[PDB]
Amino acid sequence: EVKLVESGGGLVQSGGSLRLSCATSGFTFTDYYMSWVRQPPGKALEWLGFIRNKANGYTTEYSPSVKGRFTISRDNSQSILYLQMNTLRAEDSATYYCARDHDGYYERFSYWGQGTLVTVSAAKTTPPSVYPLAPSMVTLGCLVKGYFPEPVTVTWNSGSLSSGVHTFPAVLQSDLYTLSSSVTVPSSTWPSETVTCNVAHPASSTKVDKKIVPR
Amino acid sequence: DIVMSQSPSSLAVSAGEKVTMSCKSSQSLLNSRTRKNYLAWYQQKPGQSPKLLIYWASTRESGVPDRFTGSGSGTDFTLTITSVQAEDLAVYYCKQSYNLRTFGGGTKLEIKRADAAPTVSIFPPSSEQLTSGGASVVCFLNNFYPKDINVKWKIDGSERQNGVLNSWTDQDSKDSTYSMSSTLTLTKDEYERHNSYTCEATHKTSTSPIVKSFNRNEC
Ligand SMILES: C=CCO[C@@]1(C(=O)O)O[C@H]([C@H](O)CO)[C@H](O)[C@H](O)[C@@H]1O
Ligand SMILES: [Mg+2]
Ligand SMILES: [Zn+2]
Repeated sequence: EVKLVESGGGLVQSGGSLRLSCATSGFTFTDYYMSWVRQPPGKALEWLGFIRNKANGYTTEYSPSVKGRFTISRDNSQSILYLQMNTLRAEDSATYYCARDHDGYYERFSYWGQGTLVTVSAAKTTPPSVYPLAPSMVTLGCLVKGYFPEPVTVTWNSGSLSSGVHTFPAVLQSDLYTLSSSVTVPSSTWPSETVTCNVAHPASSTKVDKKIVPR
Repeated sequence: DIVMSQSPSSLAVSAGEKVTMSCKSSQSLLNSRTRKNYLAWYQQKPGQSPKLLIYWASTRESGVPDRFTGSGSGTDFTLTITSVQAEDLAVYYCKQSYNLRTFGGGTKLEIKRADAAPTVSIFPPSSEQLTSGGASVVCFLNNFYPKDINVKWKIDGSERQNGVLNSWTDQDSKDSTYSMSSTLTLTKDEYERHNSYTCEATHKTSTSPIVKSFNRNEC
């Protein structure tokens, strides 16, 4: 199986630097060019740069948007791709994806990573407060209030509850984000069985399991 | 120097209908050496990474349903989806690799479906939030269609609009509905002055608002 996994995203101040990495497996890494692409929240994909394969000397190219300011390298021993970003600005806030690129034969990006989110801001890391939302079917939820930066993750019962979940996009207010998540199950099953929301906020290493208690 | 532009910006189609969307390049993408147009299409479903669909303008990647067809040549390309499924909800990007790489601005495909009324639930503030001096009341309005909806908050029967944050989901990939969350935040001292908290949803599905409420005395 081909795997590409980005790491390194988070919060950085304007004028700062940040290096992303992209760990790969499941293909002959040195045979492939690798690209980085970014996406500001809600906006279009933007190609940033590539680094070519061994046959082409692992040479690099960049979009004019980032040339001179971003550097791509690769570790061919470990099949890891890097993106060095310097002099970051508000407009650099985006999800960064690495993509497997050209092999000499095909014109396509066959595989993409999950993306890592970069926030360029002077605001401080603030962990969320997590609150339970208790009242045929029953709807329950969790309120994930007053955190910075994005993202947070929310699962229900460690992911075994997935259908009938709605997790609502975070809204920014007074420099903090708030989101909520609902889950709908049969009332014969709650509170008869436990329902827990699992919230993570990578920026503050926050991990929370909030059991939804009745009455 | 290659500009990529896509049309429409957005559209909605019912399941089973045909979708066509366009991709224009500022210069030809037909490589003369290989005789292929270096134009690929990617699909990006809500909350996911982009996925390769079509490359060299018309070759459909293995594992991609045959309802997806890429066509075109030179500076003009098309992606057609026949018998669209709810699951095809996505932003579609075209991308040239003739000279480095450049993406178009995307086409957002929404799915049209039958009108559906929301399922509304209201939630009082948790004791843990109240202990800290704040009071958030939450209303979910789930699985409705179309996206346009109105929510009013009433406290002791009087509308209150300040202190309200609203959020919609992306459309659902299996039922083509939307959901919305509305959160009213008050001080604890303000919250403790009033009894009745009401979330009222008015959607095109009924002339009657859907009203959910709780009374603090009953907590
Ligand atoms: C001899 C290698 C040229 O390949 C590259 C390159 O590296 O520049 O260029 C190709 C052009 O068609 C010019 O031949 C393609 O853009 C290809 O994807 C790749 O970027
Ligand atoms: Mg008042
Ligand atoms: Zn060069």
